[PDB]
Amino acid sequence: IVNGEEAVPGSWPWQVSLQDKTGFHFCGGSLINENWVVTAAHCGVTTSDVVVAGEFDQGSSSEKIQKLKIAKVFKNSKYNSLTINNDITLLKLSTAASFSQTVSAVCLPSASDDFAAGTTCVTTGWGLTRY
Amino acid sequence: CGVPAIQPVL
Amino acid sequence: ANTPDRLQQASLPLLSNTNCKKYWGTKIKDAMICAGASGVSSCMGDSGGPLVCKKNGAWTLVGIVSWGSSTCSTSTPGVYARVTALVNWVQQTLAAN
Amino acid sequence: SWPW
Repeated sequence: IVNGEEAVPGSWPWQVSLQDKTGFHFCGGSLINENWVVTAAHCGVTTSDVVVAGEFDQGSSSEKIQKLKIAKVFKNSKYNSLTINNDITLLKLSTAASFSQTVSAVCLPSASDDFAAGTTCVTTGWGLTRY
Repeated sequence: CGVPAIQPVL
Repeated sequence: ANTPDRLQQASLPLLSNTNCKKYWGTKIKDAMICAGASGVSSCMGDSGGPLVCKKNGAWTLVGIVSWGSSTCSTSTPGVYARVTALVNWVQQTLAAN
Repeated sequence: SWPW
């Protein structure tokens, strides 16, 4: 995020870091329950990647993070790689998350819920702060 | 869902 | 480029797909929602993470960070997967697995 | 554009 700010630690408890086997953060995701993470299809997650829950500071390993293996990747069959449309994948965890103060689920909308243009929302992540 | 135990500060 | 160690946040507005198309044209599909162009931007490495809006007091997943400006321009809207267009598939997948 |  460019021109954002540091979050309060633990205050976005559904936010996960998707890391490859070398430990490199390559994408975010959101816990929707103890067993499932929602991410983008174009992130290309495989069962060799790791879901890291409970993280705040990726350079300080004093925190009680949960490194969760991925059992299966469910890329939405409607994903279109050419247009990046329907850009959603579900990750079924091999090991369930243990919900806590710093690890818990985001709500899903109903398909009929409305979010008007002009509404102020929030986005979070460990993406670049400057390109 | 959706109600953090540690409240975000925006 | 700078990657942060610490989790970042930003507040930003939703756009309408019609207005987003002034920036992105026919690249915008019904299963996308735009947000930003407001002095902040999602950027590389944010993909897959949340765009949340409060609905009846609970943070609700409205978007999944997807794509946008290759330089993360803060005057151009970001594009997110529109979760209301995708939530039936989520529920079906969870039920079947 | 670029994936994010």
